[PDB]
Amino acid sequence: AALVIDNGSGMCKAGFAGDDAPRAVFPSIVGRPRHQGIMVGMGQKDSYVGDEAQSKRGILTLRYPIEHGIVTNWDDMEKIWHHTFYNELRVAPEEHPVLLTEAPMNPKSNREKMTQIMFETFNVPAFYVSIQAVLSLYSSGRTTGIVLDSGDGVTHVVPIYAGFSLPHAILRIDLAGRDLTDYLMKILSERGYSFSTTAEREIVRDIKEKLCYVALDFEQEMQTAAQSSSIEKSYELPDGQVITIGNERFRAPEALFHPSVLGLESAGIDQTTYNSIMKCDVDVRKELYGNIVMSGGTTMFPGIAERMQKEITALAPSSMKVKIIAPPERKYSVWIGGSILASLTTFQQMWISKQEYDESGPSIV
Amino acid sequence: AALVIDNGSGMCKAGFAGDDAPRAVFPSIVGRPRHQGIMVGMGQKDSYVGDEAQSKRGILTLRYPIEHGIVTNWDDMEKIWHHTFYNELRVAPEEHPVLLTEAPMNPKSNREKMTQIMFETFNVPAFYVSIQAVLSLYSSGRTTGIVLDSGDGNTHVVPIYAGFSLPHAILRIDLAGRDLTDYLMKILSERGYSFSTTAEREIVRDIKEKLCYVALDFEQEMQTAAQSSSIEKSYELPDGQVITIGNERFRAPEALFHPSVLGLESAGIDQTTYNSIMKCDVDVRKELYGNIVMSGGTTMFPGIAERMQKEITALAPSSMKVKIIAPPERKYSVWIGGSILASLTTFQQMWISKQEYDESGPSIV
Amino acid sequence: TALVCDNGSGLVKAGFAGDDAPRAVFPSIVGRPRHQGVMVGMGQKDSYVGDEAQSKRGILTLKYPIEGIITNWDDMEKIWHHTFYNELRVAPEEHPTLLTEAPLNPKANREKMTQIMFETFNVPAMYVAIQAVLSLYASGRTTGIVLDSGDGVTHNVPIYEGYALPHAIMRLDLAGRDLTDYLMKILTERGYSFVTTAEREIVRDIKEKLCYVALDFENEMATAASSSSLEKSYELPDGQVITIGNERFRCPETLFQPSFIGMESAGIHETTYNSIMKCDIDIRKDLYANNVMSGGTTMYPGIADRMQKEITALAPSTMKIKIIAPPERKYSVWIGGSILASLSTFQQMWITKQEYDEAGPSIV
Repeated sequence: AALVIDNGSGMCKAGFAGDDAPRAVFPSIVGRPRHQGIMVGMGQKDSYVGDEAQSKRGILTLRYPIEHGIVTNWDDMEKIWHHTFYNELRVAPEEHPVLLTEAPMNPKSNREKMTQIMFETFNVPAFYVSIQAVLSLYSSGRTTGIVLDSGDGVTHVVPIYAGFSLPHAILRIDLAGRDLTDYLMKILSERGYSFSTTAEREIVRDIKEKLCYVALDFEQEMQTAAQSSSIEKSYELPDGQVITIGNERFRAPEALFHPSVLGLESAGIDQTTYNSIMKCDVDVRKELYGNIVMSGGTTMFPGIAERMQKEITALAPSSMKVKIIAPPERKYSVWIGGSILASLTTFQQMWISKQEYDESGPSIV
Repeated sequence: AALVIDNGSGMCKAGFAGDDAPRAVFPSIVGRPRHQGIMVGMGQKDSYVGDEAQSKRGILTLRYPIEHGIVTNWDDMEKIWHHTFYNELRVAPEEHPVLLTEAPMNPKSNREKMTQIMFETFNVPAFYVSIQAVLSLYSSGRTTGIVLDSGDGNTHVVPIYAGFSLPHAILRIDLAGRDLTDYLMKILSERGYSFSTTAEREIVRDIKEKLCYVALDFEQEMQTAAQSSSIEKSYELPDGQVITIGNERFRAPEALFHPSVLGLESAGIDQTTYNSIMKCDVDVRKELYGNIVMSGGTTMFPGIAERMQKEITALAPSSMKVKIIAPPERKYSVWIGGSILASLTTFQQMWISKQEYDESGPSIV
Repeated sequence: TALVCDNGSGLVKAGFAGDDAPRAVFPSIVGRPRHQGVMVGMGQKDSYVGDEAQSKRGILTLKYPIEGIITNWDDMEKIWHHTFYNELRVAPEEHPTLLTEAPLNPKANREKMTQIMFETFNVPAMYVAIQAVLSLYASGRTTGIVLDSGDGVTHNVPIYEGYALPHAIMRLDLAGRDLTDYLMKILTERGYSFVTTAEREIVRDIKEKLCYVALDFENEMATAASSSSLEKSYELPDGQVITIGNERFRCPETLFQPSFIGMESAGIHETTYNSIMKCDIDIRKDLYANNVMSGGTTMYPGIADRMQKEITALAPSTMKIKIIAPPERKYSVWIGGSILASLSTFQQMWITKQEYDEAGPSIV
C-alpha cells in the first residue's frame, strides 16, 4: 500500500492509498523553540509539526513552508514529513510509495526539489507529485471539469478537458480561508470587538467556518440584515460570553466573488470561471459549463454552489447546461484525489520509480 | 452486399450498396495528438477520425485532407477508410465490394493512389471509383444531363450525354460551401458579431445551413431587407441569445452568382451552366438545356433551383425548354447513385476485381 | 493649433499639431462603480478613468471601450472626456481635434463618433484617421503595404498615392493581449503566479521588456531546452525577483505560428504575402519594397530578421524586400497625425463644426 500527503497552506493531509478519509489531517506548521531546553515543558524537541506546535505557542516560533501552494521553504516542509512519517502516519518512508500534492501551476524547481528530497532524505521506493484541482476532478468522477479550488492559501480554476488541464486558462485569485478570517477579524473589530490574538484568530476562523455564508444577492441581503435580526446568530466564545454576528456573516465569504472588499481588486470566482472557460476552445467550454466542480474548505460556505449556479447561468449562454457539482467532502477531495490515484492499478505504471530516479535524476518530473 | 463511400471534401458518405440513404455520414477530418498520452482522455488513440476528432480538436490537430474533391494527404485518407469500415459501418473491408468517388475530372495519379490503397491495405474483393456528377445523373434517372455538383469544396458543371460525362466541357468555379461560410463570417462581423473560433464559425456555417436563401432579384430583396422584417430571421444560438440575421441571408448566397463579392473574378454559376452547354456540340445542347441536374449540398439552398431556372431562361431568349432538376436528396445523390451502380446485376461485371488488380496493377483506370 | 488623438484599446495618445512627441498617453479603460465610493478628496465621480480606473478597481470594474473598434459609448465618451480635461487641461470648444481608428473601422460607429464630438464636446473641427495610413505618412513614404500590430489589433494595409485600398486590409484579432495571456500560461506552468488582472498588468510588461523572436524555430527549440542562457531575472512590483526564460521566444512565435494557442490563423508573413496578393502583379514592386509596420506589438526584437526570411520564402525571389522599422513605433500613428494636421494643405480636409450641422453625422 502507498502514501498520500496533501501539503496544504493551512492543513496538510496524509495517509495511505485506498482509505476514504485522510489519515493525518494537521496544520502545515513547523514550530521551533525560541530557547531549547534539557527537559519536558521547557522546549526540548528541535521542531514540532501539527497541532502540538500550535498548542505550544508559549515556547515556539511557528512557520508554514507553503504559501499559495508554492512551497517557499524546504527545510520546514522536509521536517514536517520526518514527523508525517515517524510521528503522524507512524511509518517508515522507504517502505511505502508516496504521492504528494502540488498546486495547479506549481514551480518546476519546487517540483524537482520535492523530487530530490523524497527519494533521498526519505528514500521512498516510489513517488509522484500531483496537481491539486486535477485530483479533486478525480474525486468528482470526471475526465472533464472546470474545477475551482480554494484552500487555506490558494484559489485556482482549471479547465480539465479529457484529463488534460488546459494551462492557457488556469486561473487564480490569491484569496482563501486564511485571508477570509482576517476579513472577519476586521469587520468584527469594526462592529466593536477586541479580537486580536492568534487564539482569537481561531475564534474568528471558527465563526467563519460555521456562521459565514454567501448571500444570493449582496445588496438585498444587507438591508435584510438591517431590517431583521434573522441573520443575527449567537456564538458562545471560550469565554462563555455570547456574542452576536449579523451582516458580517455574508460579507466575510463574499471576498470570494467581490475580492476588492479586502482591497484585493481582482475579478471574482464567478468571473474567473467564465474567463477560464472562454480562453478554452468551444466544445471544451460546453462541458466545462456543465462540469464546474468545487474544491477546498473555503468552497464550503452555505449558498456557494447555488450562488455559483446563479451567476454562471447569467454569465454563460442562457441555453447552456450550467452545472456546478460541489463535493460534500470538499475540504479533502484533493487527498481523495491522491489516495484513489495511488490505488489505481493503471496508475501503477505512472509512479516515478527509484530506478528512473537513479538512472535519470530529479529532472524527469 | 457491396459498399459505397462518397468521400466529400467536408462530409464523407458511406454505406452498403442497395440501401436508399447513407449509413455512415461524417466530416472528412483525421486528428492526430499534439502529444499523445497513455491513459483515458489524454490522446490514447494515435488518430481520431470524423465526429470523434471534432469533439476532441482541443488536444488534437485536425486537417481536412480533401480539397475540391481531390485528396491532398493520403495518410489521413487511408485512415478515413480504415475508420468507416471498423468504426462507422462496423465491417471488415476484405468481406466487401467497395465503391468510392472521385470528383469530375479527378487526376489519375490521385485515382491510382486510391486504387492501390484499397487492394493492398484493405484487400477488398471488389472496388470501383466513380465520377461524382455521372453518379448523380444515374440517381436522377437520366442517361444525359448537365450536372452542377456543388458542395462543401467544389462546384463542377458536367454535360452528360448517353452515360458519358463530356470531359472537355466540365466547367469549374472555385468558390463553394466553405468559401460561402467564411464570407458570411465577415458579413456577420460587419453587422456586429464576433464569431471567430472554429465553433463560433460552426454557428456561421449552420446559419447558412438554416436561414439563408438565394434571392430572385438581388435589388428588390436588398431594399425589402432595409424596410420590412420579413427578410429578417431570428436565430437561437448555442448561446440562447436570439439574434437576427437580415440582408446577409441572401448576399452570402449571391457569391455563387457574383463571385466578385469575395474578389473572385470568375463567372457566376448560372453563367458557367450556360457556358458549359455552349462548350458542347450544337444539337445535344437543347437536351442539356432540358436536363440541367443540380447535385451537392450547396444546391440545397432555398431559391437556388428556381433562380437557375430564372437565369438560364433569361440567359436564353424565352421560348426554349430549360429545366433544372435539383433532387431532394442532392447532397447524397452521388452516394445513392453508387448504391444503384454497385447493386446493378449487369454492372457486376464492371467492378475492379481483386484478381485483375494483382495481375495487372493499379493503372487500369 | 490642432489636436490629435490615437485611440487604442491599450493606449490612447493625444496632443497637438506641430509637436514631434505625444502630449497625452493613457490606457483606454474606465471603471463604473460596483458601489457608491468616496475616494476621500474627490466627490462622487461617475467614472474613474484610465490610470484611475485601475487605481481604484475595487470599487469600479474595468472595461475597454474600443477593442480597436468602438463598442461602448459611456466608457468611450469618458475617454475623450479624460484627454482634453485632466490630461491636456484644454477645452474641446477651442481645438480642431483629430482622432484615430484602427484600419477597417465601420460605418455606424464612426457616425456616432462624429456625433458625440460635435455635441457633448462641441469641438470646432474634427477628423478621424486610419491608423496605418498615418503610420506610412509618419514614415515619409508615398506607397507600400503596412502592418499594424497592437494589444487588440493587427492589420495589413496596402497604401498607394496616400490611400489605403480598403478591401484588401486584413485585421488579425490574435494580437498582444493574446500574447500576454499566453506568456501568462507559461510562466505559471513553470510555477509563477501571474494570472490576476493585476498580474496581467505585470505579464504585459515582462513581455514588452524581455521577449524576442528568433530566426529559426528548430534551433531555438534546441537552445531553450538545453542551455542556461534563456533566463533573465526580474523584480515584479511586489519584490519577488522571478526568472523568465524560453517563453521569451515561445510567446511572439505565436504571431508566426498562431496555432500555439490553437487559433489556427495564418501567420503575419502569410497574411502580408496574401495582402500583397490582394493586389495586382508588377505593381507589387515597392509594396514589397516599402513595407512599413506599426503599433505596439511590432516592438519585439527579432521579428524583422525573422519576417524578411519568412516572407521571402513565400515569394518570387526578385521582389525587393524592404521592411522599415522606426524606434518610436507605438506613436507612429500619432506622428502621422500631428505633422499632417500642421501641414497647411490639410486645413480644407478637416470636418468643420459648421459642415457637421448641415450634413449631420453622415459627413464622417
